[PDB]
Amino acid sequence: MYVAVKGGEKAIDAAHALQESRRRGDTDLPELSVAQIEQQLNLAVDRVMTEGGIADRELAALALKQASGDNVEAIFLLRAYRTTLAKLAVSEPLDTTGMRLERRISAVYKDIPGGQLLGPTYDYTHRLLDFTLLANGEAPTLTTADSEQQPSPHVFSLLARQGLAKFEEDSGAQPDDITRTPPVYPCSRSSRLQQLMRGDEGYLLALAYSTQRGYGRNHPFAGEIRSGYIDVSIVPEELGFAVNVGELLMTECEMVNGFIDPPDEPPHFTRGYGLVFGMSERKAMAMALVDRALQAPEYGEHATGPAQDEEFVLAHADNVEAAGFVSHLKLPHYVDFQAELELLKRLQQEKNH
Amino acid sequence: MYVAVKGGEKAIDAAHALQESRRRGDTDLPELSVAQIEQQLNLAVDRVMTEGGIADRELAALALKQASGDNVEAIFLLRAYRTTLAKLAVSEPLDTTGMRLERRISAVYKDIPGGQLLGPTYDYTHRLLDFTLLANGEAPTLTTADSEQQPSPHVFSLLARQGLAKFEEDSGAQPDDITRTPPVYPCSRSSRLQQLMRGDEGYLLALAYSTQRGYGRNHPFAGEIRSGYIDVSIVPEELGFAVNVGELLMTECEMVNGFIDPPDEPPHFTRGYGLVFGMSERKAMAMALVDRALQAPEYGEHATGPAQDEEFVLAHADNVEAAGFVSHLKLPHYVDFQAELELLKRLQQEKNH
Amino acid sequence: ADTATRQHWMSVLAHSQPAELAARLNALNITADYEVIRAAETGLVQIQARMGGTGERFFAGDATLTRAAVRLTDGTLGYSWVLGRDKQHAERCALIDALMQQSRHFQNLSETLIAPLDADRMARIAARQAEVNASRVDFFTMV
Amino acid sequence: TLETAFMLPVQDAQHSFRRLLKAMSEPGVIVALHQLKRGWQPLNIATTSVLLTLADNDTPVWLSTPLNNDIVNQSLRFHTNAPLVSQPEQATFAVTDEAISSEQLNALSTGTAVAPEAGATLILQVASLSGGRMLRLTGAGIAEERMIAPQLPECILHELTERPHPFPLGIDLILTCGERLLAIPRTTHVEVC
Amino acid sequence: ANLSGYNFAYLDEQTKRMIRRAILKAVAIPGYQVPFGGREMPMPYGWGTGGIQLTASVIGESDVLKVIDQGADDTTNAVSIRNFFKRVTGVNTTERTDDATLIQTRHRIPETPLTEDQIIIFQVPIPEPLRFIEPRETETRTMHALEEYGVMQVKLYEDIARFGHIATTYAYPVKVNGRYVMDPSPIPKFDNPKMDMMPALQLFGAGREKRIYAVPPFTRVESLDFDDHPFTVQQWDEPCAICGSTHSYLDEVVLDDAGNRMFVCSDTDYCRQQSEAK
Amino acid sequence: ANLSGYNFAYLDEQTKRMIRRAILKAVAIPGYQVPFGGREMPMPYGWGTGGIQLTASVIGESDVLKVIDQGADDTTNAVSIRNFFKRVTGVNTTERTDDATLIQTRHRIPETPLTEDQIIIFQVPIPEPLRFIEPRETETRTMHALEEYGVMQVKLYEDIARFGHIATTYAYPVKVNGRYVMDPSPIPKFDNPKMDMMPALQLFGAGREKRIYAVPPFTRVESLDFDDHPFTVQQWDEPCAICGSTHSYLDEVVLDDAGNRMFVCSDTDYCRQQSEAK
Amino acid sequence: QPLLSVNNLTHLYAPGKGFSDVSFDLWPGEVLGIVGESGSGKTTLLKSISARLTPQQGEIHYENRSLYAMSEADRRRLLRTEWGVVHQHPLDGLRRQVSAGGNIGERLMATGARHYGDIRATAQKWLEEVEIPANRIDDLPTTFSGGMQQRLQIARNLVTHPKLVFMDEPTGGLDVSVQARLLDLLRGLVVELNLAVVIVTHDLGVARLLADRLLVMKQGQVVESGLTDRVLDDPHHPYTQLLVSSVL
Ligand SMILES: Nc1ncnc2c1ncn2[C@@H]1O[C@H](COP(=O)(O)OP(=O)(O)OP(=O)(O)O)[C@@H](O)[C@H]1O
Ligand SMILES: O=P(O)(O)OC[C@H]1O[C@@H]2OP(=O)(O)O[C@@H]2[C@@H]1O
Ligand SMILES: O=P(O)(O)OC[C@H]1O[C@@H]2OP(=O)(O)O[C@@H]2[C@@H]1O
Ligand SMILES: [Mg+2]
Ligand SMILES: [Zn+2]
Ligand SMILES: [Zn+2]
Ligand SMILES: [Zn+2]
Ligand SMILES: [Zn+2]
Repeated sequence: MYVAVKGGEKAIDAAHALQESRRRGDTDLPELSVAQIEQQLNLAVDRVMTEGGIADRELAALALKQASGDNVEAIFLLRAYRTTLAKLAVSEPLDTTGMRLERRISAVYKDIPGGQLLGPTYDYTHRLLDFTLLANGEAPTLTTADSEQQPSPHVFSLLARQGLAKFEEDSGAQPDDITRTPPVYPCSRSSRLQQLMRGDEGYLLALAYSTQRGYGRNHPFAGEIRSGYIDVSIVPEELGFAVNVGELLMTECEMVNGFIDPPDEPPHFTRGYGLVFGMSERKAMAMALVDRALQAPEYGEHATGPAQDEEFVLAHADNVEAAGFVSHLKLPHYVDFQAELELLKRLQQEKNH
Repeated sequence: MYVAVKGGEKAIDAAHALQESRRRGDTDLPELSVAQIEQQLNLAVDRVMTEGGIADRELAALALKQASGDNVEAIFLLRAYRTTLAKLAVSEPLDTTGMRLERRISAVYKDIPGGQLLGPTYDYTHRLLDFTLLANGEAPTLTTADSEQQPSPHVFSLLARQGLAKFEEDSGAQPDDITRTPPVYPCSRSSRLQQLMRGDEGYLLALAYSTQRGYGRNHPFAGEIRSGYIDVSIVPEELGFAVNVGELLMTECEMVNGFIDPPDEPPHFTRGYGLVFGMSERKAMAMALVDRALQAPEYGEHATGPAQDEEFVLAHADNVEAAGFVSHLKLPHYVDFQAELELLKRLQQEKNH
Repeated sequence: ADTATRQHWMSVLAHSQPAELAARLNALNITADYEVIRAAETGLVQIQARMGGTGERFFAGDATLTRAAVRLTDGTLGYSWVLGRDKQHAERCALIDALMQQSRHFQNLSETLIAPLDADRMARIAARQAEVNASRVDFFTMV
Repeated sequence: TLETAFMLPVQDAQHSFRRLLKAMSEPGVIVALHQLKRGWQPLNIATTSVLLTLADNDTPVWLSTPLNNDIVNQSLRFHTNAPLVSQPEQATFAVTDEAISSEQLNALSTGTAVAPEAGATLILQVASLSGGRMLRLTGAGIAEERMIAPQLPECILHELTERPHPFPLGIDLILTCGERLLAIPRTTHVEVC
Repeated sequence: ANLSGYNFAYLDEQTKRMIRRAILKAVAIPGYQVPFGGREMPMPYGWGTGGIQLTASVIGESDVLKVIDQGADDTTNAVSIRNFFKRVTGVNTTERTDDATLIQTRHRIPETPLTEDQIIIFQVPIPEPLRFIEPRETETRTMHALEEYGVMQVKLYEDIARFGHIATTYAYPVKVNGRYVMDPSPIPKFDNPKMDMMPALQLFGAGREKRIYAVPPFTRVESLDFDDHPFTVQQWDEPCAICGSTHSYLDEVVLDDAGNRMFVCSDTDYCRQQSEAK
Repeated sequence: ANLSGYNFAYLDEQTKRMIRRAILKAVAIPGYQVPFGGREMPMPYGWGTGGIQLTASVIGESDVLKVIDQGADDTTNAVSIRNFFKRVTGVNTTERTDDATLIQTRHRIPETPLTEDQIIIFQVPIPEPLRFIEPRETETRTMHALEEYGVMQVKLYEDIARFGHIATTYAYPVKVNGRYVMDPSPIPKFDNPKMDMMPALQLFGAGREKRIYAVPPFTRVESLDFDDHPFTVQQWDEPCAICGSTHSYLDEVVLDDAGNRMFVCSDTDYCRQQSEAK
Repeated sequence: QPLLSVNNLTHLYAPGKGFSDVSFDLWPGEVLGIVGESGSGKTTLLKSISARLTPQQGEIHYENRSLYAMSEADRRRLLRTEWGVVHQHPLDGLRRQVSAGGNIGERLMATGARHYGDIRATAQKWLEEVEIPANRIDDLPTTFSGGMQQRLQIARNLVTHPKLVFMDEPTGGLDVSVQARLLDLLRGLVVELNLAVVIVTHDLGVARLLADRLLVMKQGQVVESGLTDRVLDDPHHPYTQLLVSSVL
């Protein structure tokens, strides 16, 4: 006859060892360092920080190394680590006007006060595989202009001064924190922005692309994309006054969106907002576009695309949840499958009878 | 007065140099090699191969290095390189039954012929950030079992022999090639599978997750997920007989999906199929789930979710197109913006009058 | 008969690691005069897969493929089609394919080059399968 | 045994395409294709240049019996790899002479209302482009009017004047004489003077 | 003991306290899905995070923890969860349902009847029984609130009309305390009767969906059905090939490509109990 | 000359031939979007791939190439495209519209009138003028096929009713040869009249959307409008601050945060031509 | 020649569901009413004869041209310029997102109208002719009542003065006064503009006042035909007798 044996634990251990060996790869090659990943794979690090929820470059690079480059797994690792960390303080609201700029562009005006700073970007590069990277090379010597940073007013402040757009006013409303309470639909714009920042880059990019193609269009222009170092300050209870704890490299995107004609005020442009850690800006642009799409209830817009369906967009945006639930099908399901089979086998017999 | 000056070219060159320097990062750290990325960041390489369209690990790793870890940029680099390569042959149809397995699991039966081979996987790992990776470590010594590979019949072949599922029959239909002709909606299943394989992992994962949550459900079970080395063969014209040109590491996912009761045949399970390069399997699972969702016209299913909307899913699936069009907002748009402004200023002056 | 043997040795060469094949060929010190008919060209092989593994064909991407053609002094044409982008490896494979069609080289290289390469690959495969099979989940044993 | 194609395939194809584009975008304008010294007899220089510039494996080519020759077929297969079809209805490019019939002409694919580009292009070899019945062309590509008198079969003349196939359906006609080429797309309004 | 460097049961005291309040609210409102601020666990969402959180919030040093997946203690994920709990709590573990004080289960209720002071914690993918009928929470929350379960009855009626039977074979909806329609987690219909008037506390945790719900001991749990289509549990023409039981839920094990198969108890502990008794 | 290692114009001969056939079909069917098997370019989709492909397919060694974006030759993307074409073709380049044989443009038609034998190639994001009304191609293809443009007229009527004006300011739809409603690319309403009965061939390339369409020389291009709401081009109260032209499309340059701004010609070549003439 | 000739027309979803072997003729200036028990196939026949449903058998000629032998573009042009179609559900022949003025003016612009002011004036006039106020021109039909929506769909399909108008229960949801106002309008258009009407209705009074000829359908079969007065006052088929007796 047959006897049951124990195989689960040793199979798990062997699978983990196989995965670890594959992660290490050929031992003749030196092992990758987290510092190298942080410096040279910086855009993957940016995505992992933004979606995992921690703006720590070293931790994101460590997650990428541990995940064998899998962005989804690295993001989940970072989020799981976040769960284990005590919250020591809440930052004072970020002031992007104080950003030390690495890159500042505007698509709405040819030239603006402070100028079109391209900065480090792949924009306008010819995407031809550079095989010289197969061997060690020499970094280029950077050209140096004047060291001063020109006044860079937000382009939306220039639009609002003309009455073409509305200033984003602060009413003192307490932001919703979906990390402490589960989202409740319909969600406030603060909750929506928080979720979108954590959302999958590809999903939101596809939704924004659909909006550009008529599936809930909002006539977007890149009013300004700002990347740079923004100082973080906290008001500790031990002192009672603001202390600057450091600076974070972040990218801010502001989108002008189709004008509206309210009954009691002059017609004006609408807007969307995106904010991400690091330099990767397409996530911020997609965030702004989907934010504007989800603003439909405020503007009484008739939804014409899934990007405007708040529950559908947000419930499936977090790739932690989505990847986990899709991968869970790999778990043993033979009890449930036996139930489905038990029924199907009876339906076959009855149909044949 | 003002005189125009030339600044575009030098700004572009300086921006590219800045990006290249940032990619190199701190020079005290050794420059990353493509071999290291291929070996140790293998899952990112898998995604880049699958979406960029070339099953060349070295090229995908080179694109990742060149893209500073940006998966979207690396994928586009690989696709652009694909454009420059002559097509030398068309492979004979892949035979996954001949796969040399690294991993073979089935969620529908506790144990199957050939067994549950977990292989290298992160499944069942505790996602705790491993800080020992911050320093160099020693790879574990792998346990060794018997060297023979047990007969591994496809689980769907076991289901079809019982009449619970239908064999996938070949009618000799010529596959559609969306790389040679633009997709025409509604697309054939061959075209749909080709597009999904190239589609964004996050977008398709979100769509599949939505289907699991009732947005066009198809009651999925992971009938079998197979990863391993599959031989590629071609029939060159110089010889006229099949020649084996090598092996490719690929992952195949087969999903059992909700049974149907056709009027003239016994009720049976439906199915979905996914196939990817490398080991990353969640892409294959999402591909299978979205394939089943897009099979709605064949089964006369009433769409209940966007995942079943073929045009919406496919037109926005390719992150080359989506990322390009979202990022294009960064391009100067001041001519178009001046047009929108010229009108708004008039509709502001006619409302006030 | 002969076609199967040629297919076998071509598959062995294609599946061989370029380094080991080059080392083995250098050790054999084969003196052969050949003309390159087609320079080693790197391109793409379009991958055809099947729905459900057995059904209708669909295009599952592409893989890099390198091809080379040589002609020996006696008019023997050697060919190679190998995945990847190694032009020198493709040229060596085509040269060996041409040589193996000659009586004075077939049995010699079948025993000193093709068999030792196939055996080494088989050993690598067996070792990897031994490592992988440790991850098999044991459920029941017949008593 | 096979005829020779362009000496400089890239540049010659580009120049021939530019001449054909000039002819098609400006209907009635005669353009000379000088890149090919001799045609594939009985095919003339212009017809051979057009086929070499546009024909490939994706474009089936039908040759009428008067112009169908074993040497021509082998040369086309070798240089373009264009499939050769025996029926005009299967042809993306149709090559005929003055002996074309009303049946072959109407068998040519005219495209569909949703895919008007799925039709055929007719390369008609004419005795001359000057000595025929006077024709007045008006429409896209023509400022006010153009006068051309190609020697045309009656079926081709009837197709141009009456346009039985409503726009966007219809064939685009290419008249070839030696190295000289004239083009009349389906849009051109053709009147008999 | 716990010697892993984490807090006992890996949860911070604030998260434990919030989950405990949610558990009490769920007990006071049987069948109602109580939202809770679930945190990301070392296990991926959809791999038992809700059950892990519930166990961590309830578990103590003196508890004996039993973890089963598909009814088996040796299942991969059950092994992973049990090892995690051993690492971060050090509690005693058992494979015997009788000796367990806490049972965390995925898709099976043990064959051995549960007793007083035992808590069984279910892992739930979809806490909303009406989700597959109405995917949107905005509607199902109100349907629960206004006791509008007409969409489920229509679904059952249409399933009978189309097939002659109710298509749902697992995660079969059950009315709790005569009011709340509840998803019992993806346990088979075979196990649903065990829920009725059970002498053990039943806790249900959906970590990804951020819901917790519970059934107190000795609470009425009635599977939705019709008088002429009464609730019928899965049945097999064969007994277990190892212990010979005809009363246990059976899993089909395929032995070869030739179609030879054997049916064996999914509840491995019950199988051992029967086999030893002979 | 070309010394980059790629084929002349970077396109393989098969792709060039397919695009050439598409161009001829588009010329024979003015206004119709001809699908073509566009390839991925070294530039991202949405950054001018269609125009790059068209230029590569038409360009020759003897052509003089002019590339302008927003009407300016020095614009970033225009510089990138021109440098790519110089690298892979070696053709002569010019900033003077008069001296150009091929003009690849993004969002502007040059102020200088075009002449015979000139080809102007437009870069098109959305080749379908009805897309923003009907996002699905499955419907717009049939709307084109059956000349059902009733949805556009209704859109214009509703725009007038809501605002008193037609909201569309750029990419303004135009009827071509009296039959096909066409998107002229995101050029402003200012440039649309230049399209009517032009003596130069107009080619439109949407690489991402895989469409090519064309307007032959001397073809009727009529912007959709009403008699009582006639097509009116953009107007400014100021002339160009550099050359003083009142007839050129103007771009607004913001000089400071205090709101000081100056309007200057977008067509930089025309601006230079006017300034030199004084 | 008849304006619309139908010969052996048939379209059945299943035996007894639809219509079969239906033939008749319609000349300009006369109205052909159709009556029968609910589900008799009147709507299916109306859709088939209005180029909205390809018949399984039979033929339809319009001005000596087979209706379904022409290209889809020609049929669309006919339905767009010179053919009105009032649907049983008012919203079917309306655009929800488009105002009433836009709904009426779409048909005018399809006929060549390109003056916004004249289109708006005609829309206001017709809104008033069908008893809807002019100030509702800018309002969407979703905010209208069922009768208002039906009277908007009549105005939309009569603004272009089509030659042939197909109607399915046009009077449903209309009060008696506006019903008679809409019957008088149709009579005026028919006598003056020589308009032809094919109307499906259950209110026999409307058919008597409007329909010149009448058809009776039962189980998808045309049982009775001829003049409206003769059919109503001197019925022959038993079902026609029952229907006339049921008159309140
Ligand atoms: N798609 C369909 N499938 C099956 N049967 C259908 C379908 N559409 C209509 N039928 C049936 O065909 C018959 C004709 O219906 P139809 O709508 O033409 O009736 P009618 O006489 O116009 O109705 P009424 O006057 O009550 O509005 C009815 O039995 C209807 O149920
Ligand atoms: O959301 P979580 O993390 O608490 O996972 C709960 C359940 O969801 C998945 O689906 P499943 O029922 O097949 O089993 C898995 C898991 O036990
Ligand atoms: O699809 P492609 O690659 O050919 O890009 C065509 C056009 O699409 C984008 O939108 P744009 O009009 O603002 O300018 C960009 C670009 O020129
Ligand atoms: Mg009806
Ligand atoms: Zn599951
Ligand atoms: Zn744009
Ligand atoms: Zn047992
Ligand atoms: Zn100027």
